[PDB]
Amino acid sequence: SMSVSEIFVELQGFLAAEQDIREEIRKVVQSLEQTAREILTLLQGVHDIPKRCLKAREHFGTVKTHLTSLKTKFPAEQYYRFHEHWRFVLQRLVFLAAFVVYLETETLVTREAVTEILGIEPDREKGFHLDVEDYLSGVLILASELSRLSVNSVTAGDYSRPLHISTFINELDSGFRLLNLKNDSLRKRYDGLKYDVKKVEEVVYDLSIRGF
Amino acid sequence: SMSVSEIFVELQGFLAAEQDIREEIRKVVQSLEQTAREILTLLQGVHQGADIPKRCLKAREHFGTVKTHLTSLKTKFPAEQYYRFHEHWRFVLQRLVFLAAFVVYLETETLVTREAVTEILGIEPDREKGFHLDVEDYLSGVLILASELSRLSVNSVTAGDYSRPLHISTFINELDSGFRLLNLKNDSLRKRYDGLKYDVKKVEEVVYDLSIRG
Amino acid sequence: MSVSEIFVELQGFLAAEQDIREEIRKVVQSLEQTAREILTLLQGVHQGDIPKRCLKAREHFGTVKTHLTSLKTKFPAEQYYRFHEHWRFVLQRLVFLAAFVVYLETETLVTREAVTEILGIEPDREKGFHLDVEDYLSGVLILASELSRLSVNSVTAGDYSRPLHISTFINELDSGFRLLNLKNDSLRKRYDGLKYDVKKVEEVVYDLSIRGF
Amino acid sequence: SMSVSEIFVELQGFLAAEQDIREEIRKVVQSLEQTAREILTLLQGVHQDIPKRCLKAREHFGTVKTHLTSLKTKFPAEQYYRFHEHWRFVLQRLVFLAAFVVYLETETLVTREAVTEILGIEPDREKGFHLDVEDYLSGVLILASELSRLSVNSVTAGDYSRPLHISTFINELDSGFRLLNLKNDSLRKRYDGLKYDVKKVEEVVYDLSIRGF
Amino acid sequence: MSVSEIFVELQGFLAAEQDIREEIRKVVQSLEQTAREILTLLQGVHQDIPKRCLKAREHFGTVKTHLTSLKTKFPAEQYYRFHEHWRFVLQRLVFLAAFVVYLETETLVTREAVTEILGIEPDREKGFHLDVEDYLSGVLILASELSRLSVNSVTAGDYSRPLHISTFINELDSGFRLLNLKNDSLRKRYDGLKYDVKKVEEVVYDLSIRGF
Amino acid sequence: MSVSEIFVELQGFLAAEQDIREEIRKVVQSLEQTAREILTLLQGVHQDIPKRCLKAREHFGTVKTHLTSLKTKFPAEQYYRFHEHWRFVLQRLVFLAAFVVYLETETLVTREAVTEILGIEPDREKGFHLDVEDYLSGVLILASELSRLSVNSVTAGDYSRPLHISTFINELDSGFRLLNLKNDSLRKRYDGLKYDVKKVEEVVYDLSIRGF
Amino acid sequence: MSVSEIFVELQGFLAAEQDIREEIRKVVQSLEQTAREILTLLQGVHDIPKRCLKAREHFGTVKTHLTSLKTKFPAEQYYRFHEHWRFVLQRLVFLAAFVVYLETETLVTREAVTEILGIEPDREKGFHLDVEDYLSGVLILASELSRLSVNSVTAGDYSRPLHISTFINELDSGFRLLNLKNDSLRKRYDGLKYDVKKVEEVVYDLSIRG
Amino acid sequence: GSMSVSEIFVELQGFLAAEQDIREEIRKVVQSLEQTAREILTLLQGVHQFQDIPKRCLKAREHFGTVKTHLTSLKTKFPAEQYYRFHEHWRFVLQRLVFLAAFVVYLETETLVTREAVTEILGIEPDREKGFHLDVEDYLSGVLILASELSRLSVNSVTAGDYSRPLHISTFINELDSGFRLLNLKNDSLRKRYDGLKYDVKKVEEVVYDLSIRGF
Repeated sequence: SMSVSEIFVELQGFLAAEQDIREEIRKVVQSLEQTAREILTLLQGVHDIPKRCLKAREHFGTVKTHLTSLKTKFPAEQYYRFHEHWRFVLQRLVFLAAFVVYLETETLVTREAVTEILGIEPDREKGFHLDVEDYLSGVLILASELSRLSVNSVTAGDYSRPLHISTFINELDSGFRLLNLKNDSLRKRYDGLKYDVKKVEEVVYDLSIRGF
Repeated sequence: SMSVSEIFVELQGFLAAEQDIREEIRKVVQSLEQTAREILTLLQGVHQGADIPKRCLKAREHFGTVKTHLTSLKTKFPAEQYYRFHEHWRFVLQRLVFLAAFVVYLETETLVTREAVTEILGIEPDREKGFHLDVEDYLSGVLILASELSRLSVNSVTAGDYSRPLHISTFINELDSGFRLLNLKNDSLRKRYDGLKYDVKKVEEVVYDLSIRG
Repeated sequence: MSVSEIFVELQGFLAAEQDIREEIRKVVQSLEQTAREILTLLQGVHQGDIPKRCLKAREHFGTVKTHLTSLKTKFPAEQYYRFHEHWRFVLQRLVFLAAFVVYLETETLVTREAVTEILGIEPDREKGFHLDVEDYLSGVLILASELSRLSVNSVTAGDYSRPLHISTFINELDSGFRLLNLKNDSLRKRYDGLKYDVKKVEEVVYDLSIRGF
Repeated sequence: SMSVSEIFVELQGFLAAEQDIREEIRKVVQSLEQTAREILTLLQGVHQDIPKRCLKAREHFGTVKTHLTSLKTKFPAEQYYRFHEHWRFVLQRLVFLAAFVVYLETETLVTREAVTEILGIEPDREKGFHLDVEDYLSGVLILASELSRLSVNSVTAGDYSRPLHISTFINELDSGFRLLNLKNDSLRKRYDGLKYDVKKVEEVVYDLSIRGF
Repeated sequence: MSVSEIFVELQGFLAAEQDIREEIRKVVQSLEQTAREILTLLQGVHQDIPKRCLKAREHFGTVKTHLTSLKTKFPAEQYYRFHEHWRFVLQRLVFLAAFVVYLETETLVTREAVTEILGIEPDREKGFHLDVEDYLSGVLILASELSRLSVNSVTAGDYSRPLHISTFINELDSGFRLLNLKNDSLRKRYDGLKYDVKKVEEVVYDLSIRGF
Repeated sequence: MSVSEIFVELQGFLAAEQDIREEIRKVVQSLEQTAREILTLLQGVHQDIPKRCLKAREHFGTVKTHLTSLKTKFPAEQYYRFHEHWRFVLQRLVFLAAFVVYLETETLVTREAVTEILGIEPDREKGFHLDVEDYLSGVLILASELSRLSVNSVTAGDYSRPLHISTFINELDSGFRLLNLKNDSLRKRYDGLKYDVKKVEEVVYDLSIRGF
Repeated sequence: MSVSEIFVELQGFLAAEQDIREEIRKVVQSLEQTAREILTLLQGVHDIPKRCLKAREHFGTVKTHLTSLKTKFPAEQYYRFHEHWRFVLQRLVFLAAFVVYLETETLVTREAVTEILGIEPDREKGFHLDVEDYLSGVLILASELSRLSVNSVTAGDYSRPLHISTFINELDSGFRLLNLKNDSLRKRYDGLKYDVKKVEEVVYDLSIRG
Repeated sequence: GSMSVSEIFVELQGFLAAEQDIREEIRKVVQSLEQTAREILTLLQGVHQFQDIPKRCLKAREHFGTVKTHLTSLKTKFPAEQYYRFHEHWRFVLQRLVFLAAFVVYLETETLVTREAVTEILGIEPDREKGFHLDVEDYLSGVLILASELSRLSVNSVTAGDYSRPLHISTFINELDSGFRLLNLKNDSLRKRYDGLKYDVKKVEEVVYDLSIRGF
């Protein structure tokens, strides 16, 4: 036997506590997004590479700290309750992590490797996980970056990179065809990959026909 | 060092598994939504020449069928991942809070407490883990109640009951004061709270029409 | 076969199909006209002799029967669903109008099969031109909106009893729709409209009861 | 009269029945779309042995035949056009992929009927699962865009002869469509895309000629 | 002719056409001002009407003037070449003409009567016509004004006018149903009429259930 | 007259007009087909030219018949009320005629010469005219066709034609510069001409740098 | 001059210009804040002479800020940097007009608005109040008054709406005189008819009650 | 005194009509300008077909005589202090003129006309003078238009057999690109148009490349 007023003062209790957790998260995500912009401007200078990748990995130190700081703000089991607060930045980081590995190794960073770069735990560890959907978004962002690098690369006199970028992006595309995407955001962004494919293939054509 | 091909075949396995989980969820949500429609049609007979305690007993028997579906639903996804698949049952869970609050109102002229809703549904309270009742989902159901009550207030007078509207008016005015205390943030919830003022207005106006008559 | 030859063949097939559609359009124009006439006729009820109008109405449905048997001659009966979209709008109007006449006469919901009979169509067990479930339901929702209007207009004209019957009727339709688990989007959209018709009609009755009638 | 309640209870049975039909179709279409995705990755490897890809490809068309026979069981044959939209997309991809194999084999445009045989479907004069003309032409339009892309990649791989064949073939396709008097909007839309494919392949050819090939 | 000579010629024709259009514009500004004046004057009824209708009919003297002036600006047989310049104001004037007639007579001005008020010719006479489509638009705009008037009428204590307006508007609605509109703008504007019909019948309802 | 009566009259006028429109469609259908055929015929040149040019001109016999036929379908003085029904096909026909004339004589068909080939009248004879905006539209279409031809010409090994097409197109560009364009569809299409100019200029560059 | 010299000079000027713009924004932030404060406290009407007084005290803060704003850029270049303060200046016109309406049930004249804001008339040079900015303020006013009309009712004041009706119908009659040409302004003018309709309908509701 | 709504609005109508008249007067002047501008353009663009340039450069400077008269004419139409209120009316043509001025100077001296020199060619005043100024944003727009015209020229120059011009145009455009790199552009029209420069840089360097691989 609780009156409606008692019921609502109780609820106000819970809501204020939940609201506080969300505010605490927002602040850390501010810091995360700034470090993330910093990592981006840095890597987008490639448009001395090993130097940028070294500088960028120093910056993932700062990400590791923020991420451990983030886990402190909310209860581990409620990851998906507050997920949308950091969905954007976390996808950028996957992007930037993959981008670094691509510039170092011409290879696609494995999902587990991305967790390790960021701090963060794999699926079989509980506590802050990396979503399959967030990883794939980061990879599609990568592809758009790479198609852009391909054109700037011919600009700067590098005529070998675009051919590697071409084969790589065609790999990603075959990759996605294996998936039967259902998420709308994700099928949307996948639709953009076909334009990146087209652009990069056309860059290599331009190079093959030249000199002749 | 996995090739990109190898990476993707792996993800496909994961994605396929999750998608089957979501398809299994949907089918139980169909069933839940049906039972809920059936509990609605049943209680909404109160809007005609209104036997109420009869309606309230047949309704509570159907909550048996709800308890059963919810037990079945828990079967379809891992308990800890409630918030991953929550959106699939957000709608019907809210309807079920509404329906439960509606039954409790008709019996007792009172607002069912959150915990009592969980009991009616065969769901757990917060300190028990496994399938929870969100605060936001509880509140949404209450707002849908308000709208159903304002309608009832009108149909009440038509059916010759001129006392009920008075009761519904103070009830609604208490819920309004209730939300006042809350400093709402969720956008879907603040949107729907904006609707409660119209219900408040409609009910007060019913009461005015009554006081003016004679 | 060369590509050229393949395409001269196709042009043959599309030309034929385009002729069927054009033949369909013309008859649907006549149908739509007849439907508009039945509508202006019935809609007189909004000023306050109704059976007069249902009677004039029914005659026009003689014209409807003609146009429909003429429609059946324009396309092969088994391809009903390939050309359905041409008459979707007018068939839904006609269901509305038919239901509207029956309501005015008997205060009841015309059965799907009685609509078929009134329009000179065949039921489901008879093959050749059928009345979709989805088209029937659309016409019923159109009726609900027309009746909520009438309920208002009825009070203006001094009839204080009709609105009470319209309220129970519409509340019955609402309870009917609840049973269905709608999937078609157009139809779910339209169903969302019904709750406003319900509200309007319930409020008319309130206005009457609170002033004693 | 049948009361509104009774009418609606009846309808609910019909709607549930139709909804099961559609859900049975969706499942088949998933498998179908998968098989088609596999066929596609398989043939898209040419963008970097051809007869080998064409053999493995037609083995998968086995899987396709079994899925479409499986599909005809899910709905009543005479109702093709009512549930057509469920498989529109994948049927068009299948035309494309069929056509694509035939091009790689014989440098020619698969006939519509040939596409029928390959899929284990019936031609127009047999009753049951048909291949629309409109879906056929969509598949061929899809083919043209694949070929224009192939023409480009063909050059980078060092094949300077294939682009010239693709050029005349695409020009034949463009000639063909000009014969048709297209009326369907989706189709007219996709036809507008062909002129870009034509332009691209004629420009590949130009790039090769001024460099003497 | 070389292409040069061809083009200098065409520039001549275009400049000519350009000037005809500009002359049309200046008159149409005058027309639109006179129309605005007639509107403010008539729109006083929302707060003596045989006075308003008089001062209004004097102004249609100024309208006749501008229209005869409009005839001199272009070749009469090319009406539809430059019709779009005055389409707006011609429909306003139809509306204003119909509005005056309604406040005097409670009736719908015929199209031939509107032509007379404006100093325009009827279809059987050649030179400046009044389109069927333009007439119907004016009538649609009239319906909206009358639905507003119905509401203000109640506020000012006149409980009879709304009854007449409701009958009128229902007659117009009956009228349009007979038409098989094809023009998009016109079908579009016809869709508006159902809201006016609704509003007006509801005003009357409000009156009936309170007894008037 | 009652409103009822008024509208029953207007439906009559609307019906007669809709009918005129329907009759125009049907002949425009035929016209559009004949126009497609002349095109398929002429576009063979992208792989015996005076053969095609002749075969074309006999097809303009069948357009002459379709245009005299169209003049049957509406009252001559109302040309601009029904203009939008043949705007497309009229412009294609301008194009096709100019195209023919260009292949014969490497020159721009004068506007009056286009009127003659179509069996229509000049501006000084009344009855079915050729709009200046329609002719310019045809000419701009021609320019696009010619830039394509310039490319295909090289492919078929003709290394003189592009130089002719290049000065031709440059003359057209100098001509539109004289006009002060106002209609938007035409100024829109004029913006396309710069690309054709660029295309053909670069074809010639290609040729010059490899010596022809 | 070589091209690099020319461009290093241009850099000079753009930087200077960019500093002027940045100095402006910081003043406009302050301005927009004090404006929100004048609004939140006036919309409290949803005791009036007290509110109108506290409101006029806050315009003190506005005068100082606009004086401060004039120091950030050369006066003759008013229209170069006008778009930075277009929004807030129109809000202030609205708020000024709103105050004057609550006080006097009348339409603040343009020159009275300059006086309230500590701005100069057209015939003085240095910081002016645009005719289009004034008209936008007045259109904002009409929308606020239509909301006020509805809330006035819920608070039991059944005479105010009738005043608001007459007022807004006056405005409408005024705009009808204007031959607007600016698109933004014509766009907002189209909004006025809805406010007119709303207010006339509130009065309707009152006359038929009950 | 104190005014009714009606009185307020009648006054405002006076001001609006007056401003609209100012705008209408500006347009008529701008038409003239735009025509003179087209003529200057058709005259210079003759270079795309070369041996005769200093003649074109003179006739062109003759026409700038007509431009100066129109602009002195334009300044009468509106109050000098209100430049930015009516600026958008002549933005387009003023940028054209910047281009056409910069173009003649390039053909004469192979140099980038200084901003003040263009003001002198148009009969306008420099920044320290008050009355009709040349915006820095408009100047740069004209320079960008120049770049695209020079890239076009580069290509046609090769066709006409002049293989030394393209190498001059190359270093020039590359100097332009280096210039903009120094500016921190903020205006969106300008940053959009800058984005086009990279295409003219690309095309002119490609021309240079084609030349070198054939020994020139």
